Amino acid sequence: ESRKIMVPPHRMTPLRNSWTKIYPPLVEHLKLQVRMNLKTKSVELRTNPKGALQKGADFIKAFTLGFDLDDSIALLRLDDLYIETFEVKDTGDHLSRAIGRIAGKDGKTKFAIENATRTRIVLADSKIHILGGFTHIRMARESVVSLILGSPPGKVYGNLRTVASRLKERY
RNA sequence: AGAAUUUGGACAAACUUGGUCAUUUAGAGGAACUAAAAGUCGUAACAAGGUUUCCGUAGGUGAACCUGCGGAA
Repeated sequence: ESRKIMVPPHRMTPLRNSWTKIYPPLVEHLKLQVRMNLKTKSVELRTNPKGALQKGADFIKAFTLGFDLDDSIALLRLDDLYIETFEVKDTGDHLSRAIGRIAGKDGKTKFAIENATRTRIVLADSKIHILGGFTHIRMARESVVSLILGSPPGKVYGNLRTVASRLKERY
């Protein structure tokens, strides 16, 4: 029993140079066997005779999606971690500057929402992936959807301050 | 044609006297009518929203990396 994760040709060279830190938790912590098909540009994970294949698939799928090495190791460990993918889909007007509104100047809005909601976000052209806990993904996604659908920067930043406080608060 | 000197010469700018004028007194009365300002400390208020990871190309190049431009997720 096996899984195949297709590595796109824009995350291929980081996979090869950081490959030597990717396969050791895949081959001794997880006890899988791992091959990298250079023909199909894919990663194959097979099970030996001696429920972790989905964990390894999510590990390399996070790296495939665009999350860094330590972020992917954080997904491989830390059972309470999830990752949500969505396109914008809500062109000059709407597509070419809603993503500029998520980013901001030097990505400071994305950095602010990452630190406020304790997720971390990779923003493609229009493909947003979010790695966090369940409630953390909920709040980061609500704020990202907010500032692609139109909200004032004061409103989204006040909501970010408030969500940081209430997510870290007991009671 | 045409110099002086000159027969008849009119026009005549500007200067002078004041105005028929407009304007100022030495400066001083009369004697109405209108106006008259007492309140620590108050700001920077003032404003837009292209990040990550590759790929090509031009330049700066230890051909590494950076920057600009063009694409991909």
